[PDB]
Order: sequence, then structure tokens, then C-alpha cells
Amino acid sequence: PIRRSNYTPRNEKGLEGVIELQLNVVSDYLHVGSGKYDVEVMRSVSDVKRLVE
RNA sequence: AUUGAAAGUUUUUUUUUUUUUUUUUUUUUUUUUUUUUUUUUUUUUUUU
Repeated sequence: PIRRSNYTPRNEKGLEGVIELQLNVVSDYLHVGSGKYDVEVMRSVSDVKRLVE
């Protein structure tokens, strides 16, 4: 079932801090998409000066 | 029934003319439409 407990105000002072995690992939195959289906142009060759298009 | 009387104090004459209640006198002098308010929270680019 659901425990309908009263909410805690955000202004009330509890504990504040930053914890740094470390995410590791164990199965060497991880993909999270972004909806894109095109190239990423990694090298980004800018050799259009001598021949422009 | 007088000594004994019968006569309008009347006719006629415009209190009228000249003269702008006028000139000058700015309903203005000052005053910030500012002032506190996070366009914020919820949502796994994803399966037979």
C-alpha cells in the first residue's frame, strides 16, 4: 500500500552536501539515445578554403 | 333783493446738449508612478 506521510518543507535545515558517484558499465554495451539519426562529424575537416563546396 | 352788476390770471415755451466705468494684472511655485515576487515543479529517447 501507500504510506501517505506529510511532506517535509524544503526550507527546513537537515543535511546539505554534494556526493560524487562513479558510474561504470560492466557489459561493454550501453546506449542511451537522443532521437538523432544523423552523423556527428567528429574530425570536422575545415578544408573548404581551396575548394568551397 | 348788498351803492352793484359781469368778467377763468388765462393764454404760449419738451429741462435739452456735450461724456465708452476706462488703463494696467500669465491661476503658477514645488513632488521620479515606485516597492517587495527565480517562468518554477512533476516525466529514464524509448519494446515483440
